[PDB]
Amino acid sequence: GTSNRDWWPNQLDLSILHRHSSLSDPMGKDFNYAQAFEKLDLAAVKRDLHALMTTSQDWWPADFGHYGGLFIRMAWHSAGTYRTADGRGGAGEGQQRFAPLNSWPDNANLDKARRLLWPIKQKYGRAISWADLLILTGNVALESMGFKTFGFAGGRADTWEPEDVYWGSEKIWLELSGGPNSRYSGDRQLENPLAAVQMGLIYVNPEGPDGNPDPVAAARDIRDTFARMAMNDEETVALIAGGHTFGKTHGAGPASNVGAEPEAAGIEAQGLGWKSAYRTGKGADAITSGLEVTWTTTPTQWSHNFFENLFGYEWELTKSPAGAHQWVAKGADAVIPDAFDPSKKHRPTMLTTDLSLRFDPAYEKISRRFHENPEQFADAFARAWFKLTHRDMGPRARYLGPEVPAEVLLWQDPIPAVDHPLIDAADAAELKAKVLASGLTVSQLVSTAWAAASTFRGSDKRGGANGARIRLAPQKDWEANQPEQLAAVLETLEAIRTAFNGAQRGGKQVSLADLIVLAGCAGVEQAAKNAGHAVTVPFAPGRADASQEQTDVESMAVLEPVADGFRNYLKGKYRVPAEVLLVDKAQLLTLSAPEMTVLLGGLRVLGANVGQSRHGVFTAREQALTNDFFVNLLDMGTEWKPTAADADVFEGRDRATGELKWTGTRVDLVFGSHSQLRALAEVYGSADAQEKFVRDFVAVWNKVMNLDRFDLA
Amino acid sequence: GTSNRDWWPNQLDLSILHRHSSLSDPMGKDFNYAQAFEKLDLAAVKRDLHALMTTSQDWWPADFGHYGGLFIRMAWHSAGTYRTADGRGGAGEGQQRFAPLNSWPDNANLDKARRLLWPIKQKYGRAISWADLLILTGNVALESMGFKTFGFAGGRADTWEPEDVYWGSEKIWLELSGGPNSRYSGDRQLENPLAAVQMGLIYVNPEGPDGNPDPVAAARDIRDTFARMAMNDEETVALIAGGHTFGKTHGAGPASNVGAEPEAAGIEAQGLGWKSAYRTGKGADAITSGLEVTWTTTPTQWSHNFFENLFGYEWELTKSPAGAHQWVAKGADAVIPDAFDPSKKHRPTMLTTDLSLRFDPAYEKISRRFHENPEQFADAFARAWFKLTHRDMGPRARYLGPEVPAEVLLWQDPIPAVDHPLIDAADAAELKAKVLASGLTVSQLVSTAWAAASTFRGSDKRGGANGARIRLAPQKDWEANQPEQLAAVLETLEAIRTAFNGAQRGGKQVSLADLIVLAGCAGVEQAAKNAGHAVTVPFAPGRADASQEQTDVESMAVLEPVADGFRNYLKGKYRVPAEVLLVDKAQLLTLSAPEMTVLLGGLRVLGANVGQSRHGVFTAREQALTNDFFVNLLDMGTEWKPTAADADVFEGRDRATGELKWTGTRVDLVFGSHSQLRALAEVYGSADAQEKFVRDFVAVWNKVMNLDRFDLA
Ligand code: HEM
Ligand code: HEM
Ligand SMILES: [Cl-]
Ligand SMILES: [Cl-]
Ligand code: NA
Ligand code: NA
Repeated sequence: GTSNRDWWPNQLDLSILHRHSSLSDPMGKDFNYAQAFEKLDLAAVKRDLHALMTTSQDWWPADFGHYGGLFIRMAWHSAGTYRTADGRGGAGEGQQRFAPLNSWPDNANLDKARRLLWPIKQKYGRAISWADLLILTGNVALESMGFKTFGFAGGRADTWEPEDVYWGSEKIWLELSGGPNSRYSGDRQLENPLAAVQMGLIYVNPEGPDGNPDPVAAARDIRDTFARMAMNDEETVALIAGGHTFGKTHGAGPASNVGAEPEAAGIEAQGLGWKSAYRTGKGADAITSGLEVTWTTTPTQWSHNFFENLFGYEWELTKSPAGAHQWVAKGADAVIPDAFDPSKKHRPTMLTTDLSLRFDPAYEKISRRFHENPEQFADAFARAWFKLTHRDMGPRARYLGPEVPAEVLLWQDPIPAVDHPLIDAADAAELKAKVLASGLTVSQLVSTAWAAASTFRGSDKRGGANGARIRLAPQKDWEANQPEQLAAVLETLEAIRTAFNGAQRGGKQVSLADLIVLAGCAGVEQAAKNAGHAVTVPFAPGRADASQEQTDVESMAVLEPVADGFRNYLKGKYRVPAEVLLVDKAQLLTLSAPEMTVLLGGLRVLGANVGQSRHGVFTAREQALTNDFFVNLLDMGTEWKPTAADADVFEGRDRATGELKWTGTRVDLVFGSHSQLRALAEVYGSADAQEKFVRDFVAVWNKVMNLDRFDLA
Repeated sequence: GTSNRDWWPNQLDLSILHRHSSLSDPMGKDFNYAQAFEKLDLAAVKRDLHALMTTSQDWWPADFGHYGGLFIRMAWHSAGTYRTADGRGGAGEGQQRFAPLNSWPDNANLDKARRLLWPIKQKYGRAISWADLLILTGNVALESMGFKTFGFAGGRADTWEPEDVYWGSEKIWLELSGGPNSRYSGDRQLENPLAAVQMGLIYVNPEGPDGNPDPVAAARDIRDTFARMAMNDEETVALIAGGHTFGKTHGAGPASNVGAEPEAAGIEAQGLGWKSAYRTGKGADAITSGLEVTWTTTPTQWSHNFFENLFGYEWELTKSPAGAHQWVAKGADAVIPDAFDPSKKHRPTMLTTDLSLRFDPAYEKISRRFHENPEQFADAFARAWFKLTHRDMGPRARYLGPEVPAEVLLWQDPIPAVDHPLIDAADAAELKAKVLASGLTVSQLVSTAWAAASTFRGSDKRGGANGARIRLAPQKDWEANQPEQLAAVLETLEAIRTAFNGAQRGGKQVSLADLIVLAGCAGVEQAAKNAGHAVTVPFAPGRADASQEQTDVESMAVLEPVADGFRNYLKGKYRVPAEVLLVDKAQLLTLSAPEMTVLLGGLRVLGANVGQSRHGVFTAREQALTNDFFVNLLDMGTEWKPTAADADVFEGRDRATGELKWTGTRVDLVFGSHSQLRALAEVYGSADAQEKFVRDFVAVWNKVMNLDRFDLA
């Protein structure tokens, strides 16, 4: 069946803006997962998970009689798709159970792990999500094996279809670099937003870069990919050594024995894959990665044996039974237990990437410190495991249940508690009147609140207006935020705040975070008045101001917009057409196609463009809230052509006279070109639509202002 | 960006079940198009359209100063995608303005036609849909040129994204037959459900079959394609001759002058396409099909000059300026006017397909009759034009506005008016108790109501339980409906009806259509009671009973189910896997993936399978409404394998003992295989789900029972 995607493979794709439809969701529209979880007997779940650890099934027998290692890998893989570039991937939506991740080569036999959890999932139902269960099971496996976790939060709601994530352009699983769709260029530079070295891997190749077993060069890939998953050197070494304190790899025979991944298998496989023709196909005969390594002398118990072995032997390159590169300890005794036969023992072995922890000079110092001070190792691993598995959960207000750690961590972008009465409706009206009497314009008010609130992304629930981080490094210096203009707006708002607060009794005060948003609202109200309409913009107080010391400047840098079509901003020239980047931004903001359309049209006419560009400002009453953008964009009296200087800028000329009327970018004109977007523009550009446009704009504005308000949720 | 579709190109596609999401729709969730349309000043819209017909724009100058011909073609193309096999295509959703239809080669330059209508669309806004406007504009063009139309109904609500229709497998626009993706096999047999001879055409090739200019062979393709669009010989001749009474074709220069279709054009083209480098690129220089034919001496006025010319001359094969085959009248005077230069005149010309009307012997008799009696021609054309443009609108209750024809047509599957008081809630309870006391079983009641209601398709809004046509030819004899069993159920229900009706006062009575549905509701209530649950199934009376004389048996044939996964029924062996045919059926019934899942699971355990098959009946309490289907399907203690006799049947055996537990088809087992469907099955298979399962089943049952109840809209 030939599709639109076949005929027009480069056309913009809007279906990413309608994932999460209530059509695909089997739960009612009223279903609230937080409420269901808050009633779960989490202790009873943990008991059942503890019992499962040593209840082996014959269809996938447990190594050493304990599934703990398999479950820790399962949980680590669930979390470990996360990229800081866009916040996509991670454990927070339980995407491992959907395509493509359910069938990535690095997730081989994790299908079996998930199937082992079905009885517990079934027993507790909607009160524990898959997303939550995968992480909890990891935690319980650590606890069962003697490792004390830092804590656990529930609240990851299940999703019901695959997310549309760009995982790379390769058309071959695991393709080595330098191919026609290479994710690498120059001096081994991995393309943004990717955070893995080959298609279908979590981070790096365990044999070494493109299969070359050099631990020093592997270290480099490790450092790069883990950084792109938010982990520094200390966290990286704690995580790899911590994880590889447990379990084993599986490579008992050649990989050609292993069949179709889950999405390719026959219907009788009932959702599982990688069925193996090698001997029994499972347990002692299991093939997963092709490597055959067991790290420690007690694979089912926490120990300090990983670094004892790593440092205590010299290592020799060898091949697994499947042909994969790995390392064996020179002249060692057979001290490592077999997973199934008590009469067999094996020599200590390591992956190339394990040897990275010793042969990379910066890692070596941390590894040695961990070897000498195992308590520091244990604490760092517990902290990093918590971060890894919670990284995409958003503000602390979303964390549920009785095991949430009390300690506030820098990486959580923490927001101070509010400890004073909030402003009421009379106070809000007063503050808005002061904002308007100060001289701040519609365009300054709208631009500043947009800048503050539009850093939110729904992928990892970072960003937004709460915190007033727009006043701090690095947001106050971002080019998209117009630093000089921003400084002047914030100075006026700070004076308004200080005066209001000094005049109060009873300890009432307004935060700068709330005042930025409230001022934006006054600007939209003023804009509506300029167009002759009476409009009230909703506003919810309660934001607090975070400090500079609560704001990790390096972690904040990935939220910088390099493309924001809502302000007609592009920081440089890119591979990706500007309209593709607009739809990507709309997705992160959680907007539908109609919301994206109304929002952009209104922002153009309010003066939200960076640098006061005229591009797309298709109105003769700028700073008035009208549907002019749509009426003028759709006017057939105007003809459009790319400019000589720049093919991404267009001139719109009167068709009869030739006179220049407007200019726009690709972000502006795609609303007059794409057939679905132009259908949306037509609604808002019709003669009966002025009121609908205002209403719908105010709604989406308010939506964006509240994206991070999980304290109200 | 590599996608799931790239990695697993043959995996089932569920996204067809979630078009029409409220995410993509810009109108509020409360927007009711019928209400908006009913207040439109339709007379004022027709006046504006009338003025438009002679107001030429320089970007697309009007032939002969009159846009009427172009707008007729536009409206005919809007309707003429319709196929009777599935009811897909047609004008009823305004899909011509979306991909792919907006960019089909046969819709070349209809983008200009739609753009000419934007000012009127903009003026009237949401009170007239694009879908309605396209057809109305065709009508007004006919009227302005002296043709009396049969009427017009509004009510086609706009859609906001492309429908996913199978239009064929070719990867090249207009590919000639016999390629690697040939839509032809055998003795020129066109594959179901297609209704055109080449990808991107409306019906046939105007040069002749695969471009061979033989009018006799072309007649064959015409007859075949038109029949697949529900038009017999009489209607076909009326339509082609009627349309070709007006306007002209466009082929002033070689086709290689013409650029990118709209979906491939640059952004500056603002949604138009086919920009031409030939001379001015428009008007006198226009190129559309590459043919250059003007059929009549008054291309802007209704006449009987098409048949005068067809029969009054002999015809010679010739080539247009673009190289296309066409026909010119041997030795005729230049009597046909030029579209732009009053000083030029041309000879009469014809398409190969026009000559079909004369050289096919069956067409010739009709064409002669129409030539001799042009009043008969006019009436036939008006009736056919009404049918063509309304064929997918569904029951007469959906027809809006003041120009709806009063004559009831057999093709409308008409339903008699109700002229008596309806049963009330107490009556419905009494009738249900009588149905259950008669001895009819849960399985008979469910099966019979399913058979009656499930003929509905949302594509053209034909079918459903209204009318009680299940008791008539041909439905009563369809294999899926189990004719002997059906006859026995109907006999009992008719006696119940006769006794209830005879006992009433005051004219109150119950139709057999309503009693079939009500009995099915009693069966579902009894099934819930058998499982230990008291529920009431909603029921809305008001259906009526149509007669055999009001039922066109040949037109009803395309509604026969040859694949009904909901009854585990496949009438023969097909190309298409049975699970693909299930999702196709779900789409026609307007179900989401969750609705499809619940509905199938419930029907299995209620005994709805054809022939009392055990396949998928995964319960030991058949006729009780439980979630047993899902609990047993998902039980990992069972292992499944295809049988030796049949690869499409599977045995489910105890994993430990090998004992046979169940059998099922691909339709049953897909719910345990497909990653998104298994996630849905898990919800309904969980321990907390029995009440959700019953509630959701009752709701989808009721939805299916009411699919054709546009009387209650
Ligand atoms: C550079 C990073 C890493 C690489 C290249 C890597 C590679 C692998 C490979 C190839 C396996 C064998 C899969 C199999 O054949 O069954 C595996 C197993 C495992 N990894 Fe990692 N790993 C990495 C980091 C991690 C981290 C961060 C954790 C957890 C905190 C982790 C925990 C595990 C565990 C528990 C297993 C054993 C599974 C079992 O017993 O079935 N690894 N690792
Ligand atoms: C065998 C069936 C049909 C064939 C092959 C066919 C073919 C065509 C072709 C090739 C053109 C020229 C497109 C261009 O270059 O501008 C055209 C024009 C036209 N056709 Fe048809 N036609 C068919 C049936 C119909 C029917 C059923 C109607 C309406 C009842 C219709 C009405 C028209 C009109 C009005 C035009 C003139 C367009 C203008 O003036 O711009 N045709 N036809
Ligand atoms: Cl994601
Ligand atoms: Cl359709
Ligand atoms: Na994420
Ligand atoms: Na249709």
